[PDB]
Amino acid sequence: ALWQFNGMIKCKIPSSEPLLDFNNYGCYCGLGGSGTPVDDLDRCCQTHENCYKQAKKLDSCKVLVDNPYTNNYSYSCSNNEITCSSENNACEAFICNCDRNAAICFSKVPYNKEHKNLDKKNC
Amino acid sequence: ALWQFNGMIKCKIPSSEPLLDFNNYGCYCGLGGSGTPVDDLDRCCQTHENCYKQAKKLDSCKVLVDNPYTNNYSYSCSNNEITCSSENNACEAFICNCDRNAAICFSKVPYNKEHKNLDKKNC
Ligand SMILES: [Ca+2]
Ligand SMILES: [Ca+2]
Repeated sequence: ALWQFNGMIKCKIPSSEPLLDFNNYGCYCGLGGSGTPVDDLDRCCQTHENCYKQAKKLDSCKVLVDNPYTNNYSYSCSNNEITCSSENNACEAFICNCDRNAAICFSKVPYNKEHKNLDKKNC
Repeated sequence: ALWQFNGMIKCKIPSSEPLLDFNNYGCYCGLGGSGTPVDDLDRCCQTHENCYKQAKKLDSCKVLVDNPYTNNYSYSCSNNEITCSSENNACEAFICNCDRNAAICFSKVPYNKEHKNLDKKNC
């Protein structure tokens, strides 16, 4: 769920408020997204979306009435490391990995303030 | 919460249904408890209770209206290992450790069927 994702990002980037810093960044970070990613951080978001798009094409995921961001799952943050729990059933397990990969991607790429809130006439 | 505890025990003892196998075992496993533990597994439960009793004596724990078994926290089970997440605030962090220690204790002691449901006239 959105909330586990926010914590995963803070697990990796302890100094940020992910809901503020990465929201509406580029053509992909935040709600919706189109066009060509503007940078690599924007590319982490595009991949993240494709991963959620894939989750949706799984017979295991077509049971929960809730969205990937409403689909809670369990993980832990320990020594700045993310671990998706084995108690997660198939679908939750797929979403957890999608969020874990994105959180890690965010922490490995440059963040360009000059792309914050981005004029969506560039996407 | 009770539910995270059940999973922690299954994380360590993959073959059991903790709510069935360890419920009402001895003088301490299950609801309430008094007397002298009947065996070591019963002693894991007594310790577990004392840990919850300690949790209650913490200024951090006197905010949540819910019980230690209603007090959800987050952890993950990975390769039969339990990790209490750093996203847990102080109180949840204390309960998580109490449950983790008990789950591990259960998995290291003998289980005597001859103590299942135990006549509470022996406690
Ligand atoms: Ca998006
Ligand atoms: Ca008890």
